[PDB]
Amino acid sequence: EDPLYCQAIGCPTLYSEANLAVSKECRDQGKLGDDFHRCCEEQCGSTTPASA
Repeated sequence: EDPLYCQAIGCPTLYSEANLAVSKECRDQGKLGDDFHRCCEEQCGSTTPASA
């Protein structure tokens, strides 16, 4: 009916090709609750290379 995908501040916009890959990972985890924010900010888009 209505596909639930991410639309966060930095991360790719809702109807972009890169969004389907990152938003589908967060949609599969859980269902409807907390996940989406911490999974769309943790898996956002362009990650910076840094070994902590």
